[PDB]
Amino acid sequence: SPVRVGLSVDASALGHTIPPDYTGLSYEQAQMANPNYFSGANTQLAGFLRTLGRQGVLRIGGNTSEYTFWNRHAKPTAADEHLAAGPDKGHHAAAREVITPEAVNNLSEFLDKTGWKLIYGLNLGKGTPENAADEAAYVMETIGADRLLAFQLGNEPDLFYRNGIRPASYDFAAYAGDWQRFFTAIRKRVPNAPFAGPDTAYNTKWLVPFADKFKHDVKFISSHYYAEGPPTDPSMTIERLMKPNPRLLGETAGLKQVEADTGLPFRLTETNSCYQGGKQGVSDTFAAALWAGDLMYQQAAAGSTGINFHGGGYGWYTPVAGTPEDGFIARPEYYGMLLFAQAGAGQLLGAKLTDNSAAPLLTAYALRGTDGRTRIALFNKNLDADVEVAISGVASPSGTVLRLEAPRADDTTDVTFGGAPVGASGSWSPLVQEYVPGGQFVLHMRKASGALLEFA
Ligand SMILES: O=C(O)[C@H]1CNC[C@@H](O)[C@@H]1O
Repeated sequence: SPVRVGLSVDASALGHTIPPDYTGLSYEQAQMANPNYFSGANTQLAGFLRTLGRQGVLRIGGNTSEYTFWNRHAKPTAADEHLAAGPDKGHHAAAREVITPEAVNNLSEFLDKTGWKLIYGLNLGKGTPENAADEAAYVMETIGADRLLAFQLGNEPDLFYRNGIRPASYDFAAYAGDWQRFFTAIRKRVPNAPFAGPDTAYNTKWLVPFADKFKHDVKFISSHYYAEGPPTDPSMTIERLMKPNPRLLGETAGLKQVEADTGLPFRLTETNSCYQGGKQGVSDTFAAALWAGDLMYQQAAAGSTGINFHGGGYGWYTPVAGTPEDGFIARPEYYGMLLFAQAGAGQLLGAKLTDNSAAPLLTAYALRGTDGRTRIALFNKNLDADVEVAISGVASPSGTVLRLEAPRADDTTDVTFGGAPVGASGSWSPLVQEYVPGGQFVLHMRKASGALLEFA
């Protein structure tokens, strides 16, 4: 009983070109206490990253970046060698952790195995400028300028107070003075050090003035986004997660204006569904795959340079869960990122939906792939409506579909893409071949499902 909608692809309606390093992940800086985690020996986690993209960015930072201390003198402890640092829950101070040379050496090997680039947090909330300069120098020495994309000087400095790291009076002017002291110290040790900031959610009292003041000193603007609003908000449900988020649209417009004003591109350096490490029954469900895959394309269409989904440990919202000792597994959100991975890079095209007011949470994105083939990514985020999509504007002898599926929107497991789960070490191949019947094509999609179409 599907809602019958039209999708019109326009090869002449050119959007943004998706860069090859758009995808990415974000982790807590505390995880650097364990030299076995980001290590060339961690072949399982490296494989999960390679399946998400041949290029991509690993961001290390988060709330734990204010509680983590580089020590050039130190060696990892026995406890460090088993630490699994999941997303910080933001209720109280994180434990103090130490980063060692060995952990940085191992990170460099992990980046070589994955092919990903690095955004590395430095400790401006509690550390010293001179120790930041020393840490930056060792990271540059060992990771190298080609793989290091940016240092960041503090995570979410607008929330230092709420987290008890600065007094209530801390404001942009105070942070700018700290940023400049750190920047100057680091550039004495590392004259080519690249920076990004301010590593927080778009706002008018921090991110806009940061860009104006530091536009010649950073390579790009770094923003955060959680779909969950303030603690007072109508609480996050799956139903709400599938709906447009007007705050996201406004903050994105704000970042585009900053780019117009300053020349600085923007990257979403930390995002996930719900804050405080996620919400059980929302963040760890198949709805999060639909949400994440759709977000990747929404932000790419808006001109973002990339994204980094926060995670680690066994956090509710982590894309990849696990440890070196116990192994790693793809959680539901991973599968939305995997659909984006399989689509590949290229230039976005016009893809207009009609007759869709009874299926309003269906989204669609059309792509001219770098290999010249047209792809369409569809997210049927309607929880109660199947759709039948009449596709016009594509001329091809053959279309195939890979489906992103689970039996219920709130499933924590049972998620497949292309008729297969992801296996060990990120192993994935499609197991189900489905042609799209065809001028025009007609695609059915179940309620709460996704699809990737590829045309020959
Ligand atoms: O609250 C969250 O879930 C995240 C918010 N941004 C900072 C992260 O350390 C934290 O884990």
